[PDB]
Amino acid sequence: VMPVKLAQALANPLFPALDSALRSGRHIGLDELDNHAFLMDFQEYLEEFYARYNVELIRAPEGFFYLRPRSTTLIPRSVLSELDMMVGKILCYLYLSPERLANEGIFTQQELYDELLTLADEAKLLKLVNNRSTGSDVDRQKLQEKVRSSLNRLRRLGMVWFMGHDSSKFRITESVFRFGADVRAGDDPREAQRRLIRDGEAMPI
Amino acid sequence: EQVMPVKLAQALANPLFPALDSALRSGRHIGLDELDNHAFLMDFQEYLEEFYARYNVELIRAPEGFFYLRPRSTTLIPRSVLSELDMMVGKILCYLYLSPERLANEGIFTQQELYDELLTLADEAKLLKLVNNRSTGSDVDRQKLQEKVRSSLNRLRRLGMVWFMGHDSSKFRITESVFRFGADVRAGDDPREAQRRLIRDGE
Amino acid sequence: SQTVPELVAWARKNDFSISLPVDRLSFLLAVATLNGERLDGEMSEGELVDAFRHVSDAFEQTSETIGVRANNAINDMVRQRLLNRFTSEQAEGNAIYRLTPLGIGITDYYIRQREFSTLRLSMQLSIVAGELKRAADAAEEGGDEFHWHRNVYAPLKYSVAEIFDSIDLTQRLMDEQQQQVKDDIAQLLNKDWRAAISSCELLLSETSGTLRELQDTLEAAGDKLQANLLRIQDATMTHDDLHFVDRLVFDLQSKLDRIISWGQQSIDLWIGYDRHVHKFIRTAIDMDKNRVFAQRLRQSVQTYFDEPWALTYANADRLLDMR
Amino acid sequence: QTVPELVAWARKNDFSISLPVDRLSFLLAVATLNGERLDGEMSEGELVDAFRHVSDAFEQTSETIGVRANNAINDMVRQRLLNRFTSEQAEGNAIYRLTPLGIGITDYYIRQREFSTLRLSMQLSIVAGELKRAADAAEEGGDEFHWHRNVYAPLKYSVAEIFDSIDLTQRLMDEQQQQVKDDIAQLLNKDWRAAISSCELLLSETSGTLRELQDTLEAAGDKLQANLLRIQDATMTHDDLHFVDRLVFDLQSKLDRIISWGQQSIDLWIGYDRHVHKFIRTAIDMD
Amino acid sequence: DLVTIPRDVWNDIQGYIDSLERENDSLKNQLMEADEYVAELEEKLN
Amino acid sequence: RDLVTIPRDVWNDIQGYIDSLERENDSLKNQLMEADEYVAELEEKLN
Repeated sequence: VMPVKLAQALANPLFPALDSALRSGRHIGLDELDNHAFLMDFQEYLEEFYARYNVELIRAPEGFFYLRPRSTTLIPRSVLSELDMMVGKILCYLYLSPERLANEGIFTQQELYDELLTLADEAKLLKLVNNRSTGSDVDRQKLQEKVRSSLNRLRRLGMVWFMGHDSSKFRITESVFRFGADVRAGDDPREAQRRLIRDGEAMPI
Repeated sequence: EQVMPVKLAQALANPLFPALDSALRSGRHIGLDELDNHAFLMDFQEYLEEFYARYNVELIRAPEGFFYLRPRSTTLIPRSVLSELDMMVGKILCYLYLSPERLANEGIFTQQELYDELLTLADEAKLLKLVNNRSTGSDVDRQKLQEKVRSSLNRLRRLGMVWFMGHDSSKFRITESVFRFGADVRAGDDPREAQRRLIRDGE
Repeated sequence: SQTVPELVAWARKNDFSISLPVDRLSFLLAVATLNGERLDGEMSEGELVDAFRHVSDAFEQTSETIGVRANNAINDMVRQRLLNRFTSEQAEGNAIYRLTPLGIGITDYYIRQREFSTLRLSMQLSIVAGELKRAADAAEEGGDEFHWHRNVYAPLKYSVAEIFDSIDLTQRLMDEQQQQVKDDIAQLLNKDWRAAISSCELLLSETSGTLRELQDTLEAAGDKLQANLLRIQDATMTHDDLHFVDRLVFDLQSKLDRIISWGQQSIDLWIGYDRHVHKFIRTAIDMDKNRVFAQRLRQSVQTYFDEPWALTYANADRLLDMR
Repeated sequence: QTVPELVAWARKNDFSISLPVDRLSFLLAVATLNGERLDGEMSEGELVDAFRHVSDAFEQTSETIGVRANNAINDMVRQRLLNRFTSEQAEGNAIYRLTPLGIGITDYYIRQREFSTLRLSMQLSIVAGELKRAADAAEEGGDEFHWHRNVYAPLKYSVAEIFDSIDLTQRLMDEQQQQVKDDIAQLLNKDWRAAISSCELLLSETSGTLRELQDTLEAAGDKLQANLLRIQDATMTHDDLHFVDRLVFDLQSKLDRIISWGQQSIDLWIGYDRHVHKFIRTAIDMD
Repeated sequence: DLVTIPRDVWNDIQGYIDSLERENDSLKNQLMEADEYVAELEEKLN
Repeated sequence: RDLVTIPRDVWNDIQGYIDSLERENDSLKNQLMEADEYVAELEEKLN
């Protein structure tokens, strides 16, 4: 009928919050002590259950959890635009910045924006922002607002915890390591990208 | 605590459940047509009413036999509200289902009839505001209005009120689930009069 | 939220200002060094001009305008009130120049390398304890107004507050030491990833232990000092003509309480930092022990646009509802 | 022997100070606010409010308040006038304090201190007691640790600070002298006849204070040098105590400077009084 | 009747509320300027 | 660690508030995209 531990866990009053949160994409980091402990105790049976939905449960080596739908899933999937991926990669770097340690892990969006413009080909972001823009102040401000919108979209997924009563700061969680799957392996990024596609991690765009 | 009632587990174990759960949480008005789903719900109604309560959601069976999920202000599952024009289309579909000609047509109607019904029994100015707040009242506006009416009909088909027939989208059949848009007119007067009054009042 | 800018208005009125670029600060430091090296404690204008000669040559300025440049710099220095001039009657235009307290403080902060040490704290602490015990005994004995003024009010005003300020300064030096260690840590990890771990581990614990010892001593002293202040307040409570001593006692109590709370808060902050550091090592220094991951990520972002891509995340459809 | 080493080092480290009127006003407001709160710690949210006050006082734009405030905080931290302690639980997630140089600056502008003989008397008494104890302990003699603790430590960590404070008090009296000169100029240039009496009063009071200071300092210095000579004679019996011998020599030199400063200042003051009275006789009374 | 929440969760909720409010306020002006641009283009075309 | 105690009648408010903001923001996103398409069509018409 049902495994004993699966039945016992399902009755746990903490379950509904997770069940609704995970199927909306939320990644679970180490911070949420109670939720993470619950998942640790009952990983096997939860994985078995969701596998009936035709969706997969993944625990990457870093220690987080996330839901990955397969081709024939019974719950839809979705992706995110290029700008969000860019912001995610930048966030991934800041986590690793050895000079950052003075900041204890708290950051500010001003640094995020300033750093970003040191890498991306200025126009190649402007075109995604506005074709007519060629470094004007107004379009720079427009991009400044677009990055905030992307960051809110990212937080909803669980990559960053906001802090304090002022939005101009935030904290990064270890779930950002996902954005590095491209460079995880030492082989040519292209074949690795196709391998990721085959595994279902990412779809080409 | 009481970990699990036997019947609750037996119900969750039925192989067909997962699709039903995913559809329900999408709000679909599971009805009689799905004889299997209807039977399964009939067997284990009360216990599924009990379980979903933890989500702060009421599993309500309407008088006419169909089932749908109605959450409260404190839902633990995200909820979204559809646009007004969708509600107008829903009400119009409610009216047609009562037409005596349904038996003659076996319930087969084509999008042209629905579009004409909307246009003739709906205010042109309100619709022109709906289609585009900058609309000039020209034809292109009416063509885009037809396009969005088609899109809304598709969304409603996703809700499960109506069925597409064969492999051509031009033919569809209505089911008894449409009353969710007519339960407000449950009074014993003429359905036409009640719907006309509601539409005149803007309700 | 209302405002109180009166002090700012007054300062804007008096035109207080400091302007010490690198060259002027080097000149002032040369003055301080030369003064420290002489046995007479006095400078003729010639010595100042020679020091400015050396400072100017160090920066490679025009050598034909040393005189007027130096004179204009020195006049403004006097204007900014760092130097005080004394017209030695034997040589006009050759006055004797001496530093003011502000200048001495500025120069000392740089030249006098003050390294924190606990023996200083213990000794200062014992001295203040003895002074306060004497003051308390004098207050309890009692006497006329002259007795009070000479034996209670003056000691507290002119000795105790000085020692408490010195202890505060010592804690500020401890702050600077913590900042140095932080910087050190940062750079040390940036040099090499796998090796530095040990060093880091040692550093952290050493600083924590020093903090603990300091805080323990401070509290153990504060108990008795507060008891003595209470004794003095109780002794004064009976006389209605000694409010000035009461205000001073209140100020001393508040200052000591701030001093004590400071150390506990700092220890908590250090524990947080420690934890942070540890976290960092576990999640990042085992994964890319050879630093390849970060460089590859840099390059991938740099050349990203050559082949965009996007990843996937489950997104269940939201529940539809009516009005 | 040439200086350039120190200037080269300072140039290498990029030491510098830059506090124009507005920034200095902000720093003074910071110090004044800090002086009042019982917590002893101030958050960024209060720093921005302090900057808002100064900004309003200077008729500056109110639309760039946050950016300008953050830039000012960065400038301050760069010059080493503040320390930044991250504290997520605090409003703004930051705690700010004053570094030793910041206190040394702000105290002199706000914490006004004027000279008083009793202060010096107390310092002389305490230092005399400490040096007597040190000389006795050294005369007792013992192991190297005995010196390191009971002899070296008092001399290095107690006596020197009191001597430096005595020097600072002398500098304060010098500042008072300068203020007196400016005050006499201001008074005499206003109403000559009506200001001469104040002129004479100021001169007399200044001279009396100077003479009393010098006499007190001589009286104390005799005994202090006696005890320093005692400790030196004691340590010449041991060849392993050069560490203490050099400190003794430096302390003697400091005392010599302190004592000669008083006499030089007194001579300068008598000359100044002579010139002032000649000025009065030749220009004031004549016209 | 009383709910207890960890400090971190409440802080996160408040920060997110403020961020969302700021984003919405900005986007309002963004739409306003876009519509004004459309209106100006239409007026100049005629 | 530290905790915050709140009554339900107050807690429910912020949960409603954030959801309303999210829905309004998404609707505005859609309307802005539609306006963008219109302006693009007008621009290509002009040129």
